[PDB]
Amino acid sequence: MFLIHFVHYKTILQKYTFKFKHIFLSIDKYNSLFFNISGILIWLNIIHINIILIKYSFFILINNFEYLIILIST
Amino acid sequence: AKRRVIVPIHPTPNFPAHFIKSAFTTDPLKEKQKARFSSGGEAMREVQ
Repeated sequence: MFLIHFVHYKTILQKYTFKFKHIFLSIDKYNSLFFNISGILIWLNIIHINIILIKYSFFILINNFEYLIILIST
Repeated sequence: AKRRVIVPIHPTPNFPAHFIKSAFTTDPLKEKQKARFSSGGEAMREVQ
Protein backbone atom coordinates (compact mmCIF):
# COMPACT_ATOMS: atom_id res chain seq x y z
CA MET A 1 0.00 0.00 0.00
CA PHE A 2 1.06 3.66 -0.26
CA LEU A 3 1.04 6.04 2.67
CA ILE A 4 2.95 8.90 1.22
CA HIS A 5 4.25 10.98 -1.66
CA PHE A 6 7.82 12.24 -1.66
CA VAL A 7 10.34 14.25 -3.64
CA HIS A 8 13.53 12.14 -4.16
CA TYR A 9 16.71 13.64 -2.75
CA LYS A 10 20.04 12.43 -4.14
CA THR A 11 23.61 13.52 -3.36
CA ILE A 12 25.32 13.95 -6.76
CA LEU A 13 28.42 15.59 -5.36
CA GLN A 14 31.54 14.90 -7.46
CA LYS A 15 33.90 16.14 -4.79
CA TYR A 16 36.70 13.76 -5.86
CA THR A 17 38.47 13.94 -9.23
CA PHE A 18 40.30 10.99 -10.81
CA LYS A 19 41.57 11.53 -14.34
CA PHE A 20 43.98 9.02 -15.78
CA LYS A 21 46.01 9.72 -18.90
CA HIS A 22 45.27 7.34 -21.76
CA ILE A 23 48.33 5.39 -22.91
CA PHE A 24 48.99 7.25 -26.18
CA LEU A 25 49.91 10.48 -24.40
CA SER A 26 53.31 8.93 -23.59
CA ILE A 27 54.03 7.18 -26.93
CA ASP A 28 57.19 8.22 -28.82
CA LYS A 29 57.53 10.42 -31.82
CA TYR A 30 60.54 11.31 -33.92
CA ASN A 31 61.84 14.78 -33.14
CA SER A 32 64.63 16.53 -34.89
CA LEU A 33 67.02 19.44 -34.52
CA PHE A 34 66.40 21.90 -37.34
CA PHE A 35 68.83 24.36 -38.93
CA ASN A 36 68.61 26.28 -42.20
CA ILE A 37 70.09 24.23 -45.05
CA SER A 38 72.75 26.22 -46.83
CA GLY A 39 73.44 23.59 -49.51
CA ILE A 40 72.98 20.02 -50.78
CA LEU A 41 75.05 17.54 -52.75
CA ILE A 42 73.48 14.42 -54.23
CA TRP A 43 75.30 11.61 -55.99
CA LEU A 44 74.03 8.26 -57.22
CA ASN A 45 74.64 7.82 -60.97
CA ILE A 46 75.62 11.43 -61.57
CA ILE A 47 76.57 14.16 -59.11
CA HIS A 48 74.32 17.18 -58.64
CA ILE A 49 74.92 20.25 -56.49
CA ASN A 50 72.43 22.73 -55.18
CA ILE A 51 73.56 25.82 -53.33
CA ILE A 52 70.90 27.80 -51.48
CA LEU A 53 73.14 30.12 -49.49
CA ILE A 54 76.89 30.58 -49.72
CA LYS A 55 78.47 31.01 -46.31
CA TYR A 56 81.22 29.36 -44.36
CA SER A 57 79.54 26.10 -43.34
CA PHE A 58 79.70 25.36 -39.62
CA PHE A 59 78.22 21.84 -39.77
CA ILE A 60 78.06 18.99 -42.33
CA LEU A 61 75.92 15.85 -42.64
CA ILE A 62 76.55 12.75 -44.70
CA ASN A 63 73.87 10.23 -45.34
CA ASN A 64 74.31 7.05 -47.38
CA PHE A 65 71.01 5.21 -47.45
CA GLU A 66 69.82 5.19 -51.07
CA TYR A 67 71.70 7.93 -52.77
CA LEU A 68 74.84 9.52 -51.29
CA ILE A 69 73.72 12.88 -49.94
CA ILE A 70 75.61 15.64 -48.19
CA LEU A 71 73.62 18.33 -46.39
CA ILE A 72 75.80 21.45 -45.99
CA SER A 73 75.38 23.72 -42.91
CA THR A 74 72.23 21.70 -42.53
CA ALA B 1 77.19 -5.38 -77.64
CA LYS B 2 76.41 -6.52 -74.08
CA ARG B 3 74.53 -3.24 -73.54
CA ARG B 4 74.20 -2.40 -69.84
CA VAL B 5 70.69 -2.14 -68.36
CA ILE B 6 69.54 0.11 -65.52
CA VAL B 7 66.23 -0.34 -63.71
CA PRO B 8 64.28 2.86 -62.75
CA ILE B 9 64.09 4.07 -59.14
CA HIS B 10 60.61 5.22 -58.12
CA PRO B 11 59.96 7.95 -55.51
CA THR B 12 60.47 6.71 -51.95
CA PRO B 13 59.86 8.26 -48.50
CA ASN B 14 63.57 9.39 -48.43
CA PHE B 15 64.09 9.69 -52.22
CA PRO B 16 61.69 12.35 -53.68
CA ALA B 17 61.03 12.81 -57.44
CA HIS B 18 63.43 15.70 -58.18
CA PHE B 19 66.21 13.97 -56.23
CA ILE B 20 65.71 11.04 -58.58
CA LYS B 21 65.72 12.82 -61.93
CA SER B 22 68.68 14.98 -60.78
CA ALA B 23 70.85 12.28 -59.05
CA PHE B 24 69.94 9.25 -61.18
CA THR B 25 69.97 8.53 -64.91
CA THR B 26 68.74 5.35 -66.64
CA ASP B 27 70.87 5.90 -69.79
CA PRO B 28 74.39 4.68 -69.13
CA LEU B 29 76.22 6.68 -71.78
CA LYS B 30 75.57 9.71 -69.56
CA GLU B 31 77.33 8.34 -66.47
CA LYS B 32 80.59 9.86 -65.17
CA GLN B 33 80.12 13.14 -67.09
CA LYS B 34 80.54 15.92 -64.40
CA ALA B 35 78.78 17.95 -61.66
CA ARG B 36 75.65 20.08 -62.36
CA PHE B 37 74.88 23.17 -60.32
CA SER B 38 71.54 24.62 -59.19
CA SER B 39 70.49 27.58 -57.04
CA GLY B 40 68.24 27.94 -54.00
CA GLY B 41 66.44 30.87 -52.44
CA GLU B 42 69.19 33.52 -52.09
CA ALA B 43 71.80 32.38 -54.64
CA MET B 44 68.89 32.14 -57.10
CA ARG B 45 67.90 35.75 -56.36
CA GLU B 46 71.51 36.80 -57.01
CA VAL B 47 71.93 34.89 -60.28
CA GLN B 48 68.49 35.52 -61.77
